[PDB]
Amino acid sequence: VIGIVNNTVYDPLQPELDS
Amino acid sequence: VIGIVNNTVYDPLQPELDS
Amino acid sequence: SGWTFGAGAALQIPFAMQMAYRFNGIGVTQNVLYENQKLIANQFNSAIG
Ligand SMILES: *[C@@H]1O[C@H](CO)[C@@H](O[C@@H]2O[C@H](CO)[C@@H](O)[C@H](O)[C@H]2NC(C)=O)[C@H](O)[C@H]1NC(C)=O
Ligand SMILES: *[C@@H]1O[C@H](CO)[C@@H](O[C@@H]2O[C@H](CO)[C@@H](O)[C@H](O)[C@H]2NC(C)=O)[C@H](O)[C@H]1NC(C)=O
Ligand SMILES: *[C@@H]1O[C@H](CO)[C@@H](O[C@@H]2O[C@H](CO)[C@@H](O)[C@H](O)[C@H]2NC(C)=O)[C@H](O)[C@H]1NC(C)=O
Ligand SMILES: *[C@@H]1O[C@H](CO)[C@@H](O[C@@H]2O[C@H](CO)[C@@H](O)[C@H](O)[C@H]2NC(C)=O)[C@H](O)[C@H]1NC(C)=O
Ligand SMILES: *[C@@H]1O[C@H](CO)[C@@H](O[C@@H]2O[C@H](CO)[C@@H](O)[C@H](O)[C@H]2NC(C)=O)[C@H](O)[C@H]1NC(C)=O
Repeated sequence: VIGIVNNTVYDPLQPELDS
Repeated sequence: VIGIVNNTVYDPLQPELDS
Repeated sequence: SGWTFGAGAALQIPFAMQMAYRFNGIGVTQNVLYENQKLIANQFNSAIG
């Protein structure tokens, strides 16, 4: 992809499945 | 359903929530 | 081939799958057609008759 940007893609499950 | 086929439907959560 | 032959090369597709496409086209989930395949076919046949 031309124009792609570095950023975080949050995940709703990860903090939850830890609990 | 006429034509239905036996196969596996993968689940992304199952291996993860085990961790 | 459904509607594909109008746009380019005709790509074959089973007719019930094409009817499921078209059921999607009007806002009804395709499971409705797959579960009422025989009733729908009979209704179409009687309508043609
Ligand atoms: C969009 O175009 C601009 C130029 O108008 C690009 O900016 C240049 O980027 C190159 C390297 O990518 C630099 O060497 C130039 O000095 C930049 N020009 C200026 C004056 O900023 C920009 O990177 C392009 N971005 C996209 C998304 O295509
Ligand atoms: C996004 O981050 C990656 C690293 O995860 C960058 O890739 C690096 O690019 C720098 C500079 O070109 C190199 O010094 C590193 O060795 C690279 N690392 C890897 C793992 O590829 C990438 O350039 C970043 N992109 C943007 C647009 O910031
Ligand atoms: C599509 O139609 C073909 C027939 O052309 C079906 O193939 C037959 O399947 C039955 C199973 O009851 C066999 O007894 C026949 O011998 C098969 N015919 C041949 C020559 O292969 C096929 O099962 C049908 N599939 C669907 C999705 O309707
Ligand atoms: C899909 O698998 C099921 C089993 O989970 C099959 O149902 C079996 O069918 C065989 C042969 O008709 C019987 O011997 C078994 O007793 C049935 N078991 C159950 C639980 O129903 C089904 O036929 C398979 N379908 C396809 C298309 O392979
Ligand atoms: C939905 O409406 C259709 C009308 O086409 C019903 O189909 C008829 O059902 C009656 C009673 O079983 C039969 O006597 C007719 O011969 C059927 N017509 C056809 C063309 O098959 C269908 O049963 C209704 N289904 C529901 C969910 O009410």
